[PDB]
Amino acid sequence: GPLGSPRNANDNNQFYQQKQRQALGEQLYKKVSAKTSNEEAAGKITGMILDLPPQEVFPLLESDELFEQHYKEASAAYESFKKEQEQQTEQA
Repeated sequence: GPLGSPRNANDNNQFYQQKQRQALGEQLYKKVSAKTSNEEAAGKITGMILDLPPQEVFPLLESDELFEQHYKEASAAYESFKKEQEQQTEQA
């Protein structure tokens, strides 16, 4: 890394490894939908756990314990939102 590297970058672009950012980040979403492919379900909790930055979320989305806590509060909403989803019911 930038520790033992002779030539250092001029511009500090943190948005370099975008493929990695969405990579582990996607883990946040799939971790929720791990019980179902409910885009409205995991999308609900994902927004809650979306408080952790792209990379800062990686360490969380990879730890079961770290998820349970964060996904905990969001979980309770999981049922309510997935059950009382009277908003996703488009009328004619």
